[PDB]
Amino acid sequence: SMSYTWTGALITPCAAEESKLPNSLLRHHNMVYATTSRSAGLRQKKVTFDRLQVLDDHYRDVLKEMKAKASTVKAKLLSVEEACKLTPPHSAKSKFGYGAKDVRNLSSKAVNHIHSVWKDLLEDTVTPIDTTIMAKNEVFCVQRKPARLIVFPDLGVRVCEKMALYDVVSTLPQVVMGSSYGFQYSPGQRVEFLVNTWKSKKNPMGFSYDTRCFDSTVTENDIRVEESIYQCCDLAPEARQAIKSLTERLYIGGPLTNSKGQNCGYRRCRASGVLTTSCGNTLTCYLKASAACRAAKLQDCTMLVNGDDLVVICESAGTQEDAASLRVFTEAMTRYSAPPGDPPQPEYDLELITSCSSNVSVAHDASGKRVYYLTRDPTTPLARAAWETARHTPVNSWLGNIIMYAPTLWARMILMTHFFSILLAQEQLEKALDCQIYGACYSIEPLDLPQIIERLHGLSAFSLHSYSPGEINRVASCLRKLGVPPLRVWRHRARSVRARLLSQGGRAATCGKYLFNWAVKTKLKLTPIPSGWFVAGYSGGDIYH
Amino acid sequence: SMSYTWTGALITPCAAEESKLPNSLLRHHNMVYATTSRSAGLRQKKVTFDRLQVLDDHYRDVLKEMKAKASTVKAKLLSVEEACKLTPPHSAKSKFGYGAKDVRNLSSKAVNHIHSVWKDLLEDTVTPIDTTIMAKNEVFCVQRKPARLIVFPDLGVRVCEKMALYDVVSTLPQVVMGSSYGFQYSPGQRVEFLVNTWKSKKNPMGFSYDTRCFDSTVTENDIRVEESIYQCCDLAPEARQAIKSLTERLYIGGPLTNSKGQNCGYRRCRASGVLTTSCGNTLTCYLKASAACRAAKLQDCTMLVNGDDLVVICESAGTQEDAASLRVFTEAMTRYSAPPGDPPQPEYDLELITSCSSNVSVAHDASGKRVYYLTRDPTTPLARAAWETARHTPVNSWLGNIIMYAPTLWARMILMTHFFSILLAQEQLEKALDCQIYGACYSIEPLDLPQIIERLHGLSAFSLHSYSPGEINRVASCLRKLGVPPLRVWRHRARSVRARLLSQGGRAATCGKYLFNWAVKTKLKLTPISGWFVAGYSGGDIYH
Amino acid sequence: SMSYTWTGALITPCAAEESKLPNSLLRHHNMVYATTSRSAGLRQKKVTFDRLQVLDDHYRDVLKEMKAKASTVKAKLLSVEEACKLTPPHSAKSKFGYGAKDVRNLSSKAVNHIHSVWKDLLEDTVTPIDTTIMAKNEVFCVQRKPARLIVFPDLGVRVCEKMALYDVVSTLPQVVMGSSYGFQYSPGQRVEFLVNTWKSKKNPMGFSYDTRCFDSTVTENDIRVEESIYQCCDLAPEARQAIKSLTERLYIGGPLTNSKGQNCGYRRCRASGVLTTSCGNTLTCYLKASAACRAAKLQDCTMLVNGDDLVVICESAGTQEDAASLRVFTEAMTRYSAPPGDPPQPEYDLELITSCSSNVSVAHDASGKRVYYLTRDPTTPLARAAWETARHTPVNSWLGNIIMYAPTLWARMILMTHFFSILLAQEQLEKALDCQIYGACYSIEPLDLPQIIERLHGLSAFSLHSYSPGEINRVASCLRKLGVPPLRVWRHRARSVRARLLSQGGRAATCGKYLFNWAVKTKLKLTPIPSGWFVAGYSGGDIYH
Ligand SMILES: N#C[C@@H](c1ccccc1)N1CCOCC1
Ligand SMILES: N#C[C@H](c1ccccc1)N1CCOCC1
Ligand SMILES: N#C[C@H](c1ccccc1)N1CCOCC1
Repeated sequence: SMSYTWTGALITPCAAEESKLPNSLLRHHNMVYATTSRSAGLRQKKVTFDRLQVLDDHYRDVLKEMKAKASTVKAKLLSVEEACKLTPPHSAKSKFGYGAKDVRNLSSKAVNHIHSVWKDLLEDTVTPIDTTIMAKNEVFCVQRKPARLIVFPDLGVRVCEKMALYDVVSTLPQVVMGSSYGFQYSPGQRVEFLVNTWKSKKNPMGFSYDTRCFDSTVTENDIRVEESIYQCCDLAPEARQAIKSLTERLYIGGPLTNSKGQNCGYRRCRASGVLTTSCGNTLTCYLKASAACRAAKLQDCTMLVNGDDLVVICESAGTQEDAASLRVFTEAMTRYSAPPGDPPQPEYDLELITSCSSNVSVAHDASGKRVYYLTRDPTTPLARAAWETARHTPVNSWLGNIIMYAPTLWARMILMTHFFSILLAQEQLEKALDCQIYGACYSIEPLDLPQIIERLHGLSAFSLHSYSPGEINRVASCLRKLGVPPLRVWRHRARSVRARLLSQGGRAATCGKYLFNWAVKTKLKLTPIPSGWFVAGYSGGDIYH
Repeated sequence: SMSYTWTGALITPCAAEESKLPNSLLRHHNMVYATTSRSAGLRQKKVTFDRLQVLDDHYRDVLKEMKAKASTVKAKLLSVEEACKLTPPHSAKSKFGYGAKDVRNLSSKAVNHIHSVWKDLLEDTVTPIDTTIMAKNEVFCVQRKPARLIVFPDLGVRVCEKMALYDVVSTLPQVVMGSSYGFQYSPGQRVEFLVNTWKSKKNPMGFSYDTRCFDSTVTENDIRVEESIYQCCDLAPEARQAIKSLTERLYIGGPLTNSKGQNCGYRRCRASGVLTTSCGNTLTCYLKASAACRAAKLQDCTMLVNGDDLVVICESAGTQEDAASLRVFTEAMTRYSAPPGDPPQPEYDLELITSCSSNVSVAHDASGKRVYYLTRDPTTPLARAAWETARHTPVNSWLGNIIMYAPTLWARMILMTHFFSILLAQEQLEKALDCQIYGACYSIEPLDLPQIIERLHGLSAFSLHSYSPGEINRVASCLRKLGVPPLRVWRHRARSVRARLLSQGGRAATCGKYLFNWAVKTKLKLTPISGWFVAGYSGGDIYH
Repeated sequence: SMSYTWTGALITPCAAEESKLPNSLLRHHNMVYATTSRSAGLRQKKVTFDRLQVLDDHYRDVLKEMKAKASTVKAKLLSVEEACKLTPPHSAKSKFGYGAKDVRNLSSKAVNHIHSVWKDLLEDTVTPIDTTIMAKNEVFCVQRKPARLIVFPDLGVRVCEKMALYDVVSTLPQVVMGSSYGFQYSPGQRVEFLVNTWKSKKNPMGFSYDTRCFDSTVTENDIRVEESIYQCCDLAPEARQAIKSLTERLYIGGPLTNSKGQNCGYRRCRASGVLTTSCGNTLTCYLKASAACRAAKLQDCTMLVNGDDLVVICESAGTQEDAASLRVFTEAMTRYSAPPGDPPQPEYDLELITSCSSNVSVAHDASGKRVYYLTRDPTTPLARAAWETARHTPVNSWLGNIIMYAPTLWARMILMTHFFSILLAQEQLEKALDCQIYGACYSIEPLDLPQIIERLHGLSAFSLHSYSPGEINRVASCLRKLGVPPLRVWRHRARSVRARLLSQGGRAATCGKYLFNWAVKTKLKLTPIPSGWFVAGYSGGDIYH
């Protein structure tokens, strides 16, 4: 069918939308933009087309294999009270007279409506269910991207999605996909996995495969196959009936409605803003790709999947032959409706493989031993931190990034230094902040950062010191490019923060001592001190813990 | 959405379409025409429109109750062997190099292609499945109907439809609509049920509701709802998959390709020529009508549904209040996408209510006792009868009409006397013949008719004798209109046929003795001597 | 025993080998390639391996039956003069100071040497006879093939083989194998056999069986048994004594000597370039398959064998039951050391069965009567055709293909038109040409094709006109893939050649009249224009008539 059809009504904004940035961090303010509903039209062009999908014997085998694992999963029905407790406090309110705050409180009004929505789900497996369609606001750096289209149903239905399916998507993918299921690895765990599966090959080749607007390429067929996988589980028969109802009334497709209530058209592909999107996209991506591997006769593949993001490490057969089999892979995926964005290429050096906008690099600890850590190009993190420090938002990428990339040269020198300067100047070190980790919202005290980092990365995160050349150049140019002070300047700033932190004692002094030992010259001795976080992807799924 | 979209390509025939008749039976040959593909555009016009559909609590309540019943129903997957055996010997061949004969014979080629269609049905629940669109050649009398459009898929698909849904459509409607499922009634049992439910009311009113081109009014929503009722059954897991997939790729709509292989357009409404049409149409009618009854506050409603055909008998609230309530019933049925053709009218006389082109009337048996029988206007039967005698057709509507209308003045005196005459004059009494009964093709030996008619109608079918005045006139009027000899001539022809038959002894002598006892003058004292009326299968490509 | 063992010395070329085309016929010149010695190593990997062979009662029953049939056969020794006459004029020279030209001229130096090779064969039944190993230069279209490994003995030995065994391989296979011996059929007779035996089954099923590099799977045992089948015949005493010597000293194996005189290794399987290779392979293949049929319990098997190529046609026992008996069949062939390449599949459509790279299809003649004929995918003949026009070969596969496939849509419109146009351009219509029919080399005058075709295929061949949808589409997509112009262009090109041919009168007129009556619109009433070619197979046996 067609991924989308449009009525003509605009995708409309909920309020203002600031396209630009109103400085101690970065001087080239004109390189940072937010996407807006103004670029919506362009996105609608890039994301709408017909979908011709040709399956083959490889697709069916993998699927059979996947169904066999899915059949050993038992999963439970979440109560109204449990599914309420999972809704964020600022989730988008219902059009039926209650908000997320009512839900969280178990108000008998919300709860009665949730009951009613579930009962209709049980009673009617046909009528499409309404979604809202909005354009995302994300900050990026110049050299432009159109806004991405978020699509999601009413809060009533989302609490119902939780009840039917939260336990399935928290549990199944890991079993179905084993070590290929990305969202079970902390950053350190993901480096240990990739590094070890690299050295396990006689002669390793790796590639990341970029799919071209993946949610568009997900066919309604893909989504029923995904349902049959869910249905293999040992389910309660009432969950079984809402999982059917949901996939046919919501996941497969539906109408699109803008913020002003007008009808914008119709979707017959993946909505980003529903509970099954991460799990669904992950499964679908691993299915097609496993098959593409088999089609291209690739040797001893190990895969790692996170939603629409795929990496494959395998046994090379030579540069000529690798490059050719990679094009055979690409056809396989195309035939499966997962065509290429940037066409994929063989890498023979782990460091240069990018997956989940991240890559492996090495550095050394206090004792000199080489340590491998996860990193990324810091442009977007810096840009967003700049945006975050200028315009107050209730979402904190900087903090997520400090947690996720704590060992990195840039997170420690720039991000840690910068914001600990702000919190200290504003007397708000104590105050909890909300950050995203695998699409899930957690409330986090910035003063706990030392424990958190020790726990996810070991003490070495506090003492890494001979970063690789290619990493050091990456960061330096990013800094020159953005107009952020060179690294010598942040060392001097960090010493200032470290000292101010130490004078406050306790948790505050432990941040200074640990997060900033890299800046002192004479190091102190850093000793041990004294998480269902890295288990499953929930991005798009309206989750809070 | 639009029931049909047309590309502009014509609807094409396979062959020569006779339209006019090329005299024993009727003399006014120019009154009888046969529909052809020349009339198709006029039909295309009538059957293509937008459907605005809107449901309410009544609809929804009735659906809940319907599902509850379906849930009590086990149904099983037919094997390829069982499904092959159900295929008519003369069913349109597959475009994949085999025919019904190959199917019927378990040709491993036919069987292996069926296995391949089944497997694709399982992997793929979205790609529309190709149908072929044809204009129907039906025969009529004047005062002019344009051809109906038959729409159907390839034989491979059809066998898969049987594997998946033959047990459901043969079993689900009766459980779900109890006394309303019309196809559980032989013609004698249909009459009994109408008469008793009429007599059981304190003060009865009735109406039949003519839906304007029902097939086109069936929305893609209606067809999915039907699919969801089926799924309430306890079904094998491979059946469940083949049903959804069949409904999404076939039932719900898909491309229309003519006989020359060109795209005519796209369908988003009921297909006339699939296994589920009768069942679907019946359920979908029962659902809309049951709720419409509630919307109109109809007291003590009893209903009879045969696909798109509907009859309601209920308690009267007074003349005035009935008409008003009928108009409410119509309003509802319109919201639900079943606007009327001829708007419904209240009737206080059962013998004036028409349903499945038929009506109850009354006659008296040997003893004097009054018996109720089903009749109709004989115009179309006599038309097709004459057409069947001039041009050899593989279908025999005369036999079916003798079977379904054995007790009628017109079938007894004309159809029996005419064709038993012809059969005699060609030494073909032994030869089995193919006739349709609730859409299914059965082979029947005409010499068996006495045992069959007794079983289906009773001994009294061989001695009904004081037909109502209205009935006698309709028959006689129609005789004058069509130019077919009056009933006194047929009486004479019958004594002659009866004699010849009596002289052959055997089964032939029993036909003589029983089928034409009406004609003798001095009667003989007549003494005594299946699984046919259980479910509907028009469109379904079915044989036993 | 290892099919081959290798010293390490390479397989080397005689002249320098083209691998690429230097366009009237096809634009996509980079899709056409020739195999060269560059790929000898890739082949070497594929064809060298160990043979576990195990036999059973079914194998023995069938061998017994075979020897009984062969015991009814007489066969005579060929004179030297007879044997010399069968030697093609461009057959590789002897390394004992004479050539094929000398052989054909009955020179006393050649004849004296042939007597001495014979005298030594009679006396010595053990000393392995020298062979020469070479890489074959065959043309193909992409979608890569390593070259095949042609291996052959000295010309002296070859003339001796013809003396001993020519009469035997020309006559024995037929008697032994009966209706199964494939090389006894014209292409039209093969078509009639496949068709009639298909229609002779109540409920038919067929399969072809591809054997993983058959020459390599032939064990020394097989080649000895094969020998013992020959010894059943009534044979002159010296025929017997030479047949044993040849089978122990040359057929069983022996050393491999490259074109430079070095030792490449040693062979313990079938040699492609000896006289008994067609007859042996056909027997061995027939013997194993006949037994496997019985192992699998196939009902009413009708078998057709051409060397390593096998098709079986039998009564279907149902689909699951059919699928299973092939697996049983495959297991048996494997025990017997003839494992599969592509595993066999059941087929219920005669036109979808390929055998000898060919399938049956249907057209209609002058009268509209339906008529059966033999065809193939034209990709490979089109490719070899391109090549034979761009570069001068002494082997004209285009002429082979016109004779073999006169009735075909693609042969008539493209091969006929195209080559008759070139012969016309170059004033060479009168000039005899060498072509290979069943591996025997014939010199054929191209103006004789209208008689040759009438005899071999009937007048229907000159007027077939409603080729099946499947056959039309295969020919169409091949034109596109290969870049050859569409059939409308060949119609017009054919009318031109047809006119020019009619103007010359004589036999040139007759070709234009008949061969091209398809391009004319108003046709001529074609009427009758006023062989020992399809008896046995000699592919590999150095044979000329
Ligand atoms: N940073 C970050 C996370 C991530 C964040 C949000 C959604 C999905 C992933 N990222 C690193 C670990 O592997 C996955 C990619
Ligand atoms: N009542 C009833 C049946 C019937 C038969 C077939 C389809 C629907 C109804 N009856 C009317 C028309 O044909 C024969 C007599
Ligand atoms: N059947 C047959 C022959 C054949 C010829 C030569 C060797 C084996 C088989 N066929 C395919 C290849 O050449 C011409 C047509």
